Amino acid sequence: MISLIAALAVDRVIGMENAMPWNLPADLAWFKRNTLNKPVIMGRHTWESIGRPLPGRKNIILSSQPGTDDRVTWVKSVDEAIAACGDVPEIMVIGGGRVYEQFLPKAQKLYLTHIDAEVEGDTHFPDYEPDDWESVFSEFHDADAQNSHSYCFEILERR
Ligand SMILES: NC(=O)c1ccc[n+]([C@@H]2O[C@H](COP(=O)([O-])OP(=O)(O)OC[C@H]3O[C@@H](n4cnc5c(N)ncnc54)[C@H](OP(=O)(O)O)[C@@H]3O)[C@@H](O)[C@H]2O)c1
Ligand SMILES: Nc1nc(=O)c2nc(CNc3ccc(C(=O)N[C@@H](CCC(=O)O)C(=O)O)cc3)cnc2[nH]1
Ligand SMILES: [Mn+2]
Ligand SMILES: [Mn+2]
Ligand SMILES: [Mn+2]
Ligand SMILES: [Mn+2]
Repeated sequence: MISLIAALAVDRVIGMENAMPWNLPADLAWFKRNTLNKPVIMGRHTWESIGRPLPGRKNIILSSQPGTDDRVTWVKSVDEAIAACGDVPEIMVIGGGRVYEQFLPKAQKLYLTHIDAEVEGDTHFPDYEPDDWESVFSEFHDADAQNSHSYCFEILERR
């Protein structure tokens, strides 16, 4: 099974200038909780944005060019990325925009954080078709001293 996990600001913005400008520790904790001990697939720009391997996960990087770091696994196509995960229950696709576009048609589950924040951005999560997806979990949180925006954690499963 393939799942996508992402945090979306208003208008499905996910990034600006190869960064995420907000800081929501509770959402990073949710990301870790849902990805630990699973393979994670990311594109090269997201690898550079994170800037180091994510511990406790098999890190697989998509790039058309040869890899430059043997602490992670480098692959050259979608099918190779999936194969490099092996026989696991759940593969997590962690972006960015271009990568999410390619894996969306293959995904059964979306783990989305909707952040109440207006962000100028240059990268968006794919327009997906709402009729294709059933919301199976949602949990809203108001802003607090550690998290400066309200946010909603949602899990959607392909109908
Ligand atoms: N809010 C969130 O949840 C979230 C999550 C992830 C990322 N982001 C943000 O998203 C932005 C990065 O997204 P992006 O769309 O610019 O880039 P991306 O999807 O991370 O990376 C694109 C790169 O991945 C490689 N690639 C993708 N598909 C490939 C394929 N089928 N075969 C071979 N290589 C392939 C290519 O690398 P080469 O050029 O080397 O061939 C391509 O240039 C940043 O702002 C980041 O902060 C946000
Ligand atoms: N829900 C969600 N939120 C995000 O912010 C997110 N970001 C990315 C891409 N960017 C990043 C940037 C940093 C880390 C990161 O350092 N994660 C640590 C958390 C511990 C910490 O630095 O506080 C990790 O171990 O996963 C992960 C993804 C991909 N999917 C996401 N999904
Ligand atoms: Mn091929
Ligand atoms: Mn197999
Ligand atoms: Mn949203
Ligand atoms: Mn806000």
